[PDB]
Amino acid sequence: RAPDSVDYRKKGYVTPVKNQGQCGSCWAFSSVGALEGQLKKKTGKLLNLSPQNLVDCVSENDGCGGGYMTNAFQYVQKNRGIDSEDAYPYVGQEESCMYNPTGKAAKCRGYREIPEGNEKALKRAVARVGPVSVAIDASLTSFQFYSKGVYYDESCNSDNLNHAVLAVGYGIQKGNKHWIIKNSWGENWGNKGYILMARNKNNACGIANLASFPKM
Ligand SMILES: CC(C)C[C@H](NC(=O)c1ccc(-c2csc(N3CCN(C)CC3)n2)c(F)c1)C(=O)N1C[C@@H](N)[C@H]2OC[C@H](O)[C@H]21
Ligand SMILES: NC(=O)CN(CC(=O)O)CC(=O)O
Repeated sequence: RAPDSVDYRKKGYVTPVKNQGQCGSCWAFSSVGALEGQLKKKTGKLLNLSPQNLVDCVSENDGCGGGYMTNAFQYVQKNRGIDSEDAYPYVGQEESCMYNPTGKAAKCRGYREIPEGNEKALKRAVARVGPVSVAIDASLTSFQFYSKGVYYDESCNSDNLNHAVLAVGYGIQKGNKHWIIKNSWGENWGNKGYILMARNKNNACGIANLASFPKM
């Protein structure tokens, strides 16, 4: 039976919360979080991978003007690697590609998409695989103003995805089922950079509409 709750933060699969700053790089933070999870599972090592590597080098994406996580995973597979943050640090602006194979810290052998809208399939992937990259509607002030408890707003638009984040678990709080979401807006946002978002409530904020994970 799939567990009632999963929390990758408790098992050492999740790096500290980052700040994307004034750059449309949410997709790169989402991507590296899912890669970091699979790298720890596979090799036993938790380390920061380079979102700047993805911003500068994923030519199917638009760098600081936005991207998709599936394009990030495809790049790491075709490039035969991604650098560590230490080798290729985040500066929050586009520059020409500085990928160096000597800084290589992970590889990718493809990716898988969660069937669109299917919150049970997303739950099974989080339980069996690890942290999963997800897209949400994060446009409401209620989301901006989150501090505690399970986030639900009937005005969230499941059809208008505009933010990429990382699902690092799920569970239930005082009878409210939730997703555990890592954001890239710094530790001073939300609950130390995290938000619990309503689970099995009409696919709230589109959480299962564009979910994916890398294969290693
Ligand atoms: C998973 C999704 C929802 C994430 C979303 N993704 C896109 O919005 C997106 C935008 C652009 C392209 C693209 C790829 S190639 C190209 N262009 C090439 C030629 N030039 C001429 C035009 C642009 N554009 C893309 F793939 C995707 C995103 O990153 N966003 C949404 C924005 N609100 C930003 O805020 C949060 C995040 O920091 C940014
Ligand atoms: N059945 C379990 O141990 C599930 N765990 C979480 C996990 O395994 O990620 C529950 C908890 O830590 O409260």
